[PDB]
Amino acid sequence: PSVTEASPWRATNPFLNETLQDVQPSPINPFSAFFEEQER
Amino acid sequence: PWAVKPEDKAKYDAIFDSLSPVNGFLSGDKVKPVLLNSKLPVDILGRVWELSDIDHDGMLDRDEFAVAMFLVYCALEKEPVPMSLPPALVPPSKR
Ligand SMILES: [Ca+2]
Repeated sequence: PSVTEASPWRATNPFLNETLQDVQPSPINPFSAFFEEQER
Repeated sequence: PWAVKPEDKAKYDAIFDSLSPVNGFLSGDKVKPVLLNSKLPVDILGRVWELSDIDHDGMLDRDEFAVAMFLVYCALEKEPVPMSLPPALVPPSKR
């Protein structure tokens, strides 16, 4: 039952900390136009 | 034929530099939100990270990141992403 912490990455990853301290989207997006189209 | 064509590399160097990098390397605290530049979720963004950081030094080198961001557009460009390392995009610098 020791599996409350089960970050499935190789420690080098800064996303394995999901749903705890990850919500930090930067307005540096090169995908600004992508979100305007999406369906294609 | 390294996937990050010098045109995209230089473009990635532009976003790279814009983050005020560390010796030509960027790390997850900066890179992740440039990953979150997309509508992509941290599962793919993280998988991309783990693949894109070839040397696994914990930092994304100019080449390693060029790899990452190339894979980021790949997902947005409606192209399925691999979980294995495609040597066409394994940075010749890091080989
Ligand atoms: Ca690295």
